[PDB]
Parts: sequence; C-alpha cells; structure tokens
Amino acid sequence: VHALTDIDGGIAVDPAPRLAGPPVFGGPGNDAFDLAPVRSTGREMLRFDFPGVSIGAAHYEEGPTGATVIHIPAGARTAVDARGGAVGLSGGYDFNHAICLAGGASYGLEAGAGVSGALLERLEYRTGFAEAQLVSSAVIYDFSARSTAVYPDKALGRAALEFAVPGEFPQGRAGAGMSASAGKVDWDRTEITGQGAAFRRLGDVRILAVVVPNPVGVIMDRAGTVVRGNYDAQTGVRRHPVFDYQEAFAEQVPPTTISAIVTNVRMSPVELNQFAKQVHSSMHRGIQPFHTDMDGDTLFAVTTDEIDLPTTPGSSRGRLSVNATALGAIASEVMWDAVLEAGK
Amino acid sequence: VHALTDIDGGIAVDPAPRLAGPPVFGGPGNDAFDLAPVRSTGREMLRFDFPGVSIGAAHYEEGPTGATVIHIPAGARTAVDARGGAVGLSGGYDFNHAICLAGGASYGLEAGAGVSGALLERLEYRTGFAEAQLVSSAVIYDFSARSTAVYPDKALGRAALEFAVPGEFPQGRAGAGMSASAGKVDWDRTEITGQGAAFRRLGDVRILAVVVPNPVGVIMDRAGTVVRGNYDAQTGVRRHPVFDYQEAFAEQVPPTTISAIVTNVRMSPVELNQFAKQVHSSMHRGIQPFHTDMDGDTLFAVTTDEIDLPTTPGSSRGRLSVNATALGAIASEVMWDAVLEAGK
Amino acid sequence: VHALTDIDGGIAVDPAPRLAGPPVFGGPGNDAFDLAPVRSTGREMLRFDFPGVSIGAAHYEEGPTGATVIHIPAGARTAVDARGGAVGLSGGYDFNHAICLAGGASYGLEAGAGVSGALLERLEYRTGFAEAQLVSSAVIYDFSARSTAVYPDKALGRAALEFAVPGEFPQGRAGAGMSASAGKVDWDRTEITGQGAAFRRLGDVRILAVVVPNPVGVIMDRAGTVVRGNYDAQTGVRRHPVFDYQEAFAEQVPPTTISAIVTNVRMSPVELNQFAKQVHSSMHRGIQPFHTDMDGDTLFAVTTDEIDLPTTPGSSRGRLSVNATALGAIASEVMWDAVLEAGK
Amino acid sequence: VHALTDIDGGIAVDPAPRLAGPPVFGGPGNDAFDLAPVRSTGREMLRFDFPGVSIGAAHYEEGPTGATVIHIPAGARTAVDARGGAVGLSGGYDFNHAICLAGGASYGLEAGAGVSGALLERLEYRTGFAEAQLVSSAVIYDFSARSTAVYPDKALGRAALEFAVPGEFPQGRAGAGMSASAGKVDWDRTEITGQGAAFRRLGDVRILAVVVPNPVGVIMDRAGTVVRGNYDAQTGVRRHPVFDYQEAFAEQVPPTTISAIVTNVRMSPVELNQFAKQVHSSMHRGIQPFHTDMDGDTLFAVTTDEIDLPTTPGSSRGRLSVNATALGAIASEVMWDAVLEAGK
Ligand code: NA
Repeated sequence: VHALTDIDGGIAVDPAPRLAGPPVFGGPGNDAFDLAPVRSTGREMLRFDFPGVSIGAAHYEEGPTGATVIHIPAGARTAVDARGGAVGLSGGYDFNHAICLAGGASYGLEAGAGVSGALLERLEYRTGFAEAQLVSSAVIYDFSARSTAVYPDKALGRAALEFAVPGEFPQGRAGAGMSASAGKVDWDRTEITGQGAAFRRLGDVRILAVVVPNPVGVIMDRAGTVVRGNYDAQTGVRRHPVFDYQEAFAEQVPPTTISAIVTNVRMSPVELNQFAKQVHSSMHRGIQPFHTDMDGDTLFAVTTDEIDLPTTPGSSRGRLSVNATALGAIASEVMWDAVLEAGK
Repeated sequence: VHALTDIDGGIAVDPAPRLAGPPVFGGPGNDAFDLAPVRSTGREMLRFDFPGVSIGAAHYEEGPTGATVIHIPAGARTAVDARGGAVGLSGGYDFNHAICLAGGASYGLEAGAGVSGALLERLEYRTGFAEAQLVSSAVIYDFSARSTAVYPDKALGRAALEFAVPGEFPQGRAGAGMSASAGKVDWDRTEITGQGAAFRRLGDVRILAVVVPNPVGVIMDRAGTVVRGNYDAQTGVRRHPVFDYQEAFAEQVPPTTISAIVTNVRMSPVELNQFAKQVHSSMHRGIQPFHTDMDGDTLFAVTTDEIDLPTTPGSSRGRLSVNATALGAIASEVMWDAVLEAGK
Repeated sequence: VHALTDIDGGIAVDPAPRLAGPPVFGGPGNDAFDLAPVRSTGREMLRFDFPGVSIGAAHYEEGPTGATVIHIPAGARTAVDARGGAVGLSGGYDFNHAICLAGGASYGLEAGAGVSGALLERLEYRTGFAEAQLVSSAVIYDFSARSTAVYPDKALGRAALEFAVPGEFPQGRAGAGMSASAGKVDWDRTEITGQGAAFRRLGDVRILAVVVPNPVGVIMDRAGTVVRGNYDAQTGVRRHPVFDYQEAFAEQVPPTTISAIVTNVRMSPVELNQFAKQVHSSMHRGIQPFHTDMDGDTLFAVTTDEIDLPTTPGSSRGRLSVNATALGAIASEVMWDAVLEAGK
Repeated sequence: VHALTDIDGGIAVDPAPRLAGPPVFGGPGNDAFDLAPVRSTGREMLRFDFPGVSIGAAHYEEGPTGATVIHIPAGARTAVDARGGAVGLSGGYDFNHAICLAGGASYGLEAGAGVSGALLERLEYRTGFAEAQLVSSAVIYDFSARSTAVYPDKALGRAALEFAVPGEFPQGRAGAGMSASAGKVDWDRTEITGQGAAFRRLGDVRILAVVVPNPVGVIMDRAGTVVRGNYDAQTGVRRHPVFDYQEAFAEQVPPTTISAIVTNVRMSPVELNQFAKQVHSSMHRGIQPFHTDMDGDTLFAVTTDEIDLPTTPGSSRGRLSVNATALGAIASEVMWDAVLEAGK
C-alpha cells in the first residue's frame, strides 16, 4: 500500500465519533469539592520491559482531568524541545527524576510541584546541591472539553507518583489524557483523544514513547487517513483541516501535544537534543497541522545511558546506518504508534 | 483514498532511477578551471505572479554545482528556522533583500557574499545606518554526488543575482539543485534530486515555496510512496530508510534541505517565526527522516507584509479558521508540491 | 572618585561579617512542622509610587525561608532572561499577573503554584482561553545557609500574595531573601545577603528593581569593593573570588540571583527582550563572578506599557540618547542599588 | 584601592582623545580603489606561547578597515554567545579551524569566505565528508568612523589567513580594529578604539583573549574610570553614558563588540557554552553599557581540549575552587586586559 506498511502494527482505531461537546462555562472549581485522587487505568494497560522506568497516572472524576508521571528513580539525562507557540512548562532540566504531564493548563503545573515535594520527602529531606530531585512538567489546556474548572493540583501529582509502577502505562482516557481533544478549527468538530504509549525492544535497545495529544490539528494514520479530530456530524467525515482553512480564506479574505521519548541508548547532550527535535518533527506525520502558534508542543527526550552505539555507523545496510539519526527514526515510528493509541 | 487527495495536483514523479553513483574523491577544484557562470534553466520553468519577488539561478558545469538566489529588492521581514544538526548559515537576518541557496557546503556560503557585494555596488556603495542590503545564505553539501571539488564562489553568486528575473523559477537540476541528492543510508542507493518550487494565489494571498532537498532521508508523496532516494538497483525498490535502520540495528547491535516560504500576508515577528517552524516541520511528511543530526535543514519564512488577515479568526468553516496557523497549513501543501517538483 | 560617583547614593553596607555557618545539607522538612506563614518586614520598608504594582513577602521561621511575590493585577508584558547554568523556572510567560521569587530550590517553585491557584479563585474560577491568570516563578537554593529542609510551599506562596500591598517592599532578610547568601568558593566564607529593591521616577517614567542575590560570586559596590561574600574570618578580608580561583589552579593544576525590573515605558517584545539582557548583564558589575554554570540567574523585565518614548532618539545630549538602551542603562543603576540594599 | 588591584597590570591607557569624527556617508567603496592588503602591525606586538593557535591580521588603508583571523589548524571545539540585538554572524559552528573578525558590517562577512576558500585550497580541495575546514565569522559596523565604503572582502580575508603567524597579535589599530570606536550616545563624542589581546599561562593552563570593541558604550578600567569613548571636547571629560541618558530623558520625556576566548582546558559542550556566557557577561564591567539592542555583541569560546581539570573541584582555597566557573573567572580578567589594550 505505502512505504510504511511493513512497520505498521494495524492499531484498530475506533471509527466511531466522540465529539467533545460545546464549551460550557460556569463549572465548579477545586474549592467546590473535597477532591479524591483516583488511580487512572484507561481502556487497556501497556506493559513493557524497561528497567528503571516507572509510570503513574491519576485523575479527578470531577473534571475529569488528570496527571501522568514518568518516574526514573535513578535520574536521567534529558533534552527538551519546546517548539509550539503556547508552551506551559516547569523546570525543563537537562537531568530529571520525573516528568509530569497534566491537564489544567498553566494551573496544572502544580501537579509537578506535588511530585517534587513528595520526592524530597522520600529522600528524607536531604538537601545537597548535587542531590536535588528534579521534576520537569508540561501541561495541556483541557478546560474546553468539560464543564468543570477542576485542575490537577499538588495532591493529584503526589497521587500520580504514588500510583507509579514499573513497566506499565494506561492507554486512552487516563491521567493527563482524560480530557485531551483534537481538531480545533471549530469546537463543534473537536474529538476527545486520550493519552498513548508504545514500546519497542531491538536487541538490548529499548524505546518508550508517551504522548498526550491535545492538538489544534487532527490525528492521522500511516495510510494518510484522518482518524481523530475535525469530525463533522452532518457529513460523518473527518476532513483534513487544510480544506476548512482553504475555504475560510476564500470566504473571509476575498480579493498542544506534550510527549516523551525514553531510550537506554547513550547519547551526548548534542545528540540527544537533536534526537529530540527529529522525533518531535516526525510527529507532523501523525498530527496535522503540528507545531503551530496555537500549540504548546513540548517533547522530552530521555536517555538512561545504558548501551553504546558502535563507534562507526557502518553496517551491511549502509555506511551511515547505525547512529543517533537511525535511532531517532526507529523511535519516530514508536511515537507514531503511541499517537495512534491515544487516538484509538 | 487519503485525506489530502483533494489537494494533490498529481505531480508526475519519474519512476526512472537516477542514482548519484559512488563517492569519487580527488577531483579538480575552482583553481583548475576558468569557471564561467551558466544561467540555469532546469528541466522546466515555473512562472508565477508575485510582484516584488525575483529569482536567479546559476551553475558551473565543471561541478556541476550552483546557487539559487531569491531577490526581494524592497527587502522583506524574515524568520529563520535552522533545525538540523549540520546547519551552514550566514547572516540569518530578520530582514532580507536576498536569500542565497547554494551547493559547495560551507565554502558555498561565499556565493552569498558575492550577492551582498553586488547589491552594495547597485546601491552605489551607500553605507548609511538603515541602508544595509542584507543577504542570508544557506548551503548543502553536494560534493558526494560528483567527482569535482568546484564550489559556488563569489562570482557565481553575483551571476545568480544578475540572472534573477521576476516570477520565474527553473525546476530540477538548476542552481543550488544541480547536484542535490536524497537517501543516504548508503551512497549506493542515493538518488539525484534537484530543486523545486510551487506557487499558489488565494484571492490576493500569495505563497511561493522554494526548496533544495539534499536529505539524508528520502522524498515521499502524499500517498506515502517513496519516490526519490534509497533506490536499490538489485531490487528496483525504494524502501523507507527505517527498514534499513531496523535491520542494521539487529545486525550490528545484537543483545540537508534548505528552503524558503515567501508570502505577502502580514505577520508579526512572533507569528512569522512560529509560521516558519510549522511549515518546516510539515516537511517531515514529504521527507523522511527529517531534521536529523546529519541534516543542516534550514527554512526561511519571508513576508512582503502587503495584505492583512482579518482581526478575528472566524468564518463559516469555524471560529479558528482564518489566522497564521491556517496560512502555515495552506503553505505546507505548497511546500510539499515544491518538494515533489524537486524530486520529479 | 569614579565615573559613577555622581549616580551613587552612598548606601551604608554593614562592614560586619555575617557568615552563614558550615553547611549541614539536611534537617527537618515541611512535614515535621505545622508551618505558619509570617508576613515579612525585613530590616526596613521601601515605599514607592508605582500604581498597579503590588508586592507581598512571607516566610517560615522554621526554615528560615520565604517567597516574594510581585503582583500586577492588570497583567503586564514580560521578557525572561534565564542566563545561568542551573536555572529553576516555572512558566516564563510573555505576559504575567504575578512573578514569584522563592527559596527552597526547585521545590520552592510550588509557591508560585499557590499564587496561580489563589488568583484563579479570585477570578472565581473562570477558565476562558484568554482569562488565564499567569504566574512565572524562579527559585534560589537556600538549603546551604540553614540546618532545615523546610521549603516555600503552596501555602506560603498564597500567603505572600495575600500580604501583597501597593508600593511597599521589605528590605533585607525577608521573603525569598530570608536565607540568601553570597560568596561560595568555599562555604566557610559564605555570607548571608537578603533581598533588595530600589525605585526611581524620571518625570513620569518609573523603574522598580527587585533582586534576590544568592550568588556563587560576591557583591561589590560602585567603588569596586567587595561588600558581601567570601569573608575570611582569619584575615577579616573579603577578597575577590578570582584570587582564590587563581591560587587553586596553581595548587591543583600544576604544569543564583533572581530579579525583576519593572517599568511603565512601552517596549516592543524585541525591545523588552533586549532590555532584559542588557540590565541582566549589567549586574556582573555588582556581582562577581556572575552568570556562571553554578548560578541559575534569571531576570524578568516587566512593562506596564503606559508611557511612550519619543519616535526619534535625539536630544541635546546626543542623537542616540533617548531609546530603550538609554532606559536599560538608567535601569541598570536602579538594579545595582537594589543589589547593594540586599547586601547591606 | 579596589578588590581587583592585585590582578591589574597597570595598562597605560593614553588620556589623549582620539575622536572618530561624525558619520559621513556617500564615500567611495571597493570599486574606487585598486585595493592591496596590508599586514596589520598595529602599535605593538603581543607575543604568546600557545602552540597550535595562530593569528593573522590584514587591512586596507583605503578604508581604513580590516580583518583579524584566529587560525587553529587542527580545529577546535567552539561555543558561540551571540547576545546583542544587532548581530552579524556566519557559520557559528561548534567546531572551527578559523574564526574571522572583520569590519565592513554584514558585507565584511565576505572576509570569512575568503578564509574558508583559502583553507579548502590548502587542503587541495579535499572534500571528504568530514574533512571540512570550518570558519565562523563576526563583524562590526565601522562605516561611521571613516568616510569610505570600503569593506573587508574575500581577498582581504585570504590575506589575513596568509599573514597568520603563531603566537603573535598586533595591538591597537590593526585588522578588524582599524576603525573600531566607542561611545555613541552622540557621534561627536565617539572615540577610535582598536583591537586588543591578552594572554596568561597558569602552569600548563593557557588563556588567550582577543577583542574588537566597537561599543555603543564606553570602555572603563578596573578603577571605574571611563578611559575611551564619550569624550566631550568642550569639557575634556568622558562621562559615563548613563548621565547623558538620564539628562536626555528629563529633556525629551517630561511628565558591537566581537571577541574570542581561547583556552587549552578541556570542557564539555555544556561547560564551554556556559563558560562563554560568563566571560561575555563579565565584559559589562569594562564596557558600559553592554549587550544592548544596538550592539551585535558576539563572543566565541574555543578550547583546544589539551588539559583536564581535576575530577573534583576542591583545593585549600575551597571546595568549589577548581572548575570551569573558576576558569571562566580567571579568563574574565584576561579579557578585561584585552579590552583595555584595545582602548589604550
Ligand atoms: Na577595487
């Protein structure tokens, strides 16, 4: 069919629409509840063998809105590619023990504070300057998809860390993905997405991709079909946004996605940083448009620094076939699967 | 079939292979020739109506290698998105009278100096504070695809500017595109590309896309077919690089594209900058992988600031259907067309 | 005396040493106490006339540690210059309703979340896309100046906002400045500093400088005298760090400051951004060394956009005498005063 | 007298004025002259012992304008801090065989091309994939200190490379420093500066500072005295710019420096990059104001990666006394000396 047929996993995206509904304001905030953190389990659990990497997800049913926390206890070297125009971010350290992704827009950054505080307690409040427990956080604005103003707070972040376990990730509406949505040319056509992950082991090489797509654009599959977002209930069709944009221009102008890619392959800070950018850009294949002024698109690239690539890039497949760029490209397909899991 | 069928123009990419051949090192440089600039006409000439924007292209047969210059006499606000890990850039100004694209790797930045010197002469050497004739230059490494070390020098850049005429662009092997090539997992599979352009007018809105793709990755069409690069002569097939990278890791790890988008729509510095990133990332659809450490990918987004978008984004197609993001997305498809013309 | 003599106001910095004491990187944390927020009054109250700008400061005696909040109810355009190698920053928005400075290293970023939560309550929980109350926060590591692990939390941040009043700032050991210290070539020579603010009105032009210096380097006055940090109790002398570093290299290699500048002068994003960098770099005069890999130096430049500079920069003092650069240089002196107040 | 007295070398700055005169445009350019390169010898030759680092400097009398080239044949890891708001840069590579500093504003970037083209010819046009000879260039606008439009062209950059010799730097009016000038609140008070260099060896540690100050601000010595720039011929006094700016505002608003630091101490890309920023910011001590919107301030930090620093930072002078921050501070003083040599 197309060039990527033989690496497509045939994810079974549900053709059924799930419009997010109209923007209804006046909803109750955090101070209207004795909020109870709930462990997020999603529609399905992904389980994977990546020692040292744990994941927790929690949500409030009041929202619904949640946080998803990637816990790497030992700490890991990190590059951040904040490429969107509306990025809400905390820390953005080049070394992290946890990455916290959350709804609630800028207010949801508080969840990450809950994680860092909890990690300090777990360190029993040791305060060496080279002993900081570092947490980077990113947020999506999910207030449009729901009639409540509840936001992931300190307690929910702490809960998410507490609910963290090795090698598991809740697919679908869970954690930060509870009220994520796509396709925002018009809110009438916006669909709920969710969060998604995917994992691959290549020999000893491990790659985990985590994504919470709350795009202005729509989610598309490797066949080039729009599978989530911009659904018109009148036509039953999901058109690529560019057709609405085209027509909007003819009429009126007459003459956020937060993600993480985690691997165990050793990369220098410059390799890791470019790796981050490559994989982030590859996501404009599965999300369109992407990296727009409206989006706060932020990808974290994390390495546990456990295995080395060969000193020379050579193989029987080519002289330049085993390096970071080859990895970022294998990783790009894992991330696309993760995006399709979120949109499934 | 796929979501972008209705905006695809059916560019007829030639199935016929054009491998670059193997790397032959030790050829003669500029010193070995009395180099005479040839005006580039390419396989075909695109003509477009965009007042104030001219293009010139020149090459040395002795390379073969060349330079392509976008000349906007009145000067135009510019944003630069230098994403790759191997960028060769000069100037990078937020306002430019010319953009110079050339082969010859870093040495070919000299062609842009030839343009700036020539423009200074034209201004009769005026050097007042606000009178700079600003030129931004970017290069590709095109020495692989030939057995000569001749690079675009000061003279060639000057020639390219002199050959510059309104509303024309030579498609294919012309200017900077004379020895551009794609698909470099192994040089045996590498194919010659070329340079390409496309133009679209929407009412008064104008969008020109110029591209010189010399990717590590390959060129792909909207159907998802690899149409240029990584051609295996033994199989007659162009596989997606990921399959080569995949097998290479199994075996060995057991357990540049320079482009410009030029429009006449008024955008603030922030909008133009984000517009550049969006359009640049969108190119990872037509080129894969893209923005890699091996690539010096650089896109210039240029506006002549001649027409306004409405103060509100609304239209019958949605409340957020007329803005810079909408424009960047219409522009993304013009650029894909340009990439296909280069790989045609 | 020196070029700046006529601009200096003879701030009376106390000659008396106040070494922080040997660091015990640890101690009782926030859970060991029932933390009671204390409105900070420091050693002295600075009173200024800048309508629209309020300041609150709070601390926990149990640290001691604290948070200082600048609250601009109407919101103001902001530029962030995060220059150090160990920055702890949340938000970093280009438009803020509050800036939150705090101790507690990264953990202290929680205080800023307390402010943003409060502000969302005050807005009775409206979450309109353009209704966000935005808060940017930065932190200093002040665990080395105390035998405690208490850090500014959500509650302390909220208190600081609550204690915020127009035109008042608590000089000295107050808010974020409670346990700030300077001069860390060795902790045995490290002195407590504090927080400081200065204010100047030029006609209608207003300039407020707020600073919390916790440098690796030392504070120095306009005469070039080290007046806080790197105090050697044996000699009674504060040497410039460079002499220690110099000696250290002969022997062993044989052959954070967070600040804000708030003004009412209209500046474009580009101008405000460059204004921020200029003022920030000017602080390497009063703090040496500065912008080091060990520091997380961050300056916020905030404008209430109320008065215009003339369209041309001319005056009797010169053709380039009235512009943003002129302002950033008037502002640089205000900020140096604030630094000296902090070290007083 | 002041904290730095003991590190000051008592550079004998000439008190005599050397006003640049006013900007007068319309003068003849390169086409009016049969330009021949002159090896710049300046007022005085600095000799230094730094194997592997050469310096060439050439100028055209007809400008007078020139280029200064730092040649490191073996190539060296580089970080670039381009702070200013009016930067003119070519290449900016993280690995360089030469750094080219020149007058002639953006047009002067052409001199760098002359270097690169000459290096290619030396390599005999070996275009090996990784045999690139990389040259990074920066420029100052010196067209305001002379009545000509002559700019450093390809031939002059070549000449500066060809005149390059080990361990020699021509102080004063030489190379890029021919028509550099300082203090530009008004052109009538602007003074010619020059270029400067200083060198220090600590054991086997070697630090070379090169600077071409063409500041909007004025050069100041360690005592805080204005020594070059803003000289009023009527008063015989050089005031600090802030006094002119301060008076300008009352009246009208009623109610580039390019430089390089070269060392042989091994630093990681992240260390080298922050080292660059620290040293660059330190220069606001000797140049005031600095890093302004009107300046294109660019500093290159280059390491030959020859000596290691200890694995721990400890010494008798303190726990944190031997590291890249310590080196960047030792380097800061070498750079200040070079600034004073330029203004001498
Ligand atoms: Na001539």
